[PDB]
Amino acid sequence: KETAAAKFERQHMDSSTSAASSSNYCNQMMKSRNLTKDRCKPVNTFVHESLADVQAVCSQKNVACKNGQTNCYQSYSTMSITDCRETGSSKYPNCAYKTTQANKHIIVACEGNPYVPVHFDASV
Ligand SMILES: Nc1ncnc2c1ncn2[C@@H]1O[C@H](COP(=O)(O)OP(=O)(O)O[C@H]2C[C@H](n3ccc(=O)[nH]c3=O)O[C@@H]2CO)[C@@H](O)[C@H]1O
Repeated sequence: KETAAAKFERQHMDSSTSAASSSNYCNQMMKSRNLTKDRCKPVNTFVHESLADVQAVCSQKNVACKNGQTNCYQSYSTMSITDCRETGSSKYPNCAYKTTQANKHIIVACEGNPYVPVHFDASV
């Protein structure tokens, strides 16, 4: 089916905007991208920069992955991001999220050939 690269774009990419859309961006975005279908995805990050800018991060600052792997990279520049965190009040299937806009360095895990992002590890 959909490649790991493809999944990363659907789960974390959103160039169409510049900042945290609205207070209900995560509620909408999380639902639109299919991350609340089988269970309220607890935490998810959408990045607002060109696909090219994000792909570029795979050749930037090599840093250790949270899982101990060495295939993670941190962006030299900060990027516009929107963090989506599940509210406690949240209730499957009515997954609810808090929306937080920030400008930070992202850390992603890359794999394959081409060497592209397949996992969002962290923002710092
Ligand atoms: N070093 C590495 N560590 C982990 N996985 C690695 C890897 N290198 C490659 N892979 C591969 O990527 C696939 C997709 O990764 P995930 O299933 O974690 O999907 P998300 O990033 O959407 O889901 C993750 C990231 C997201 N998250 C976490 C923190 C945050 O700031 N933002 C955010 O979006 O929350 C979820 C849990 O933390 C894996 O199956 C694996 O094969």
